[PDB]
Amino acid sequence: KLSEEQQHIIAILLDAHHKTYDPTYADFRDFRPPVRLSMLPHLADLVSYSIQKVIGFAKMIPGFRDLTSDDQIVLLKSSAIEVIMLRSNQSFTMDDMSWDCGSQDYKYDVTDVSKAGHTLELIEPLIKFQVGLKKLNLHEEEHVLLMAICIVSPDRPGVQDAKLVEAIQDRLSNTLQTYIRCRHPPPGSHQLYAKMIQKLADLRSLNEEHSKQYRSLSFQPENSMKLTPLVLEVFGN
Amino acid sequence: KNHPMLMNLLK
Ligand SMILES: *C(/C=C/C)=C\C(=O)[C@@H](C)[C@H]1CC[C@H]2/C(=C/C=C3C[C@@H](O)C(=C)[C@H](O)C3)CCC[C@]12C
Repeated sequence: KLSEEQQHIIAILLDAHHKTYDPTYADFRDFRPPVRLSMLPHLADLVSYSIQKVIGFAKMIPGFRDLTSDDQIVLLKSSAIEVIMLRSNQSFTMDDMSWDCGSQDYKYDVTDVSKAGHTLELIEPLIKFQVGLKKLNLHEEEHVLLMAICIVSPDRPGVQDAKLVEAIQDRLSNTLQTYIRCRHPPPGSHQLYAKMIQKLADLRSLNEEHSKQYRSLSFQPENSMKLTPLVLEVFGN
Repeated sequence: KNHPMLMNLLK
């Protein structure tokens, strides 16, 4: 049976996501215009925007406030790119293997991601991830839970209070496991939890590749000028 | 530690 507390957690996550995720993408206009490292100014801004939205989602997660701010900081810094990649799935379209944001100018393709400082080494595995995640055909409830579980990870380096961070994660993971069983019908249900957890593992690797690529881009001072200060603080550290 | 903007958004 799905419990009242667990139903509460799903309602909170779904609403927090609606508040932090606009399917219109209206704000995209605020970003520096994309050029088709022509993309980098535009895409750095989108990531900087995405970071802010991820933070707003993270605050809403039940039990996240209980954590020390330092622990809040460590989780967000390490998970930010991963959550942004998970969130992106919503815009990502199988039809063209690209992220569609509503307009041609805001529609993003491997060349565009390449256009702004990223190797295929990152991009080829990332596109595979979006395809595999899309295949899962997750309920919005599942997608929101995965993002939350990803943010609250006990193992992230620098974590002070893993015991608390695991206890918060466990409640979210139990809610997801119970939700799949109670509200997810076979066959889609089949091995659905384990597959979602595998996606978290794929994220870690994607995150690591991003770190090394960002650092290479970061090392050149001129390229670093293109980025936002919030991007420099989080991914730059 | 040296995360001024991220800390402010977290508040
Ligand atoms: C990496 C550079 C390091 C210096 C740059 C980069 O462009 C990499 C990080 C990727 C990560 C995710 C990618 C995209 C995300 C798209 C969206 C669109 C909407 O669904 C949305 C609002 C999400 O928050 C993110 C596609 C473009 C490249 C991208 C930023």
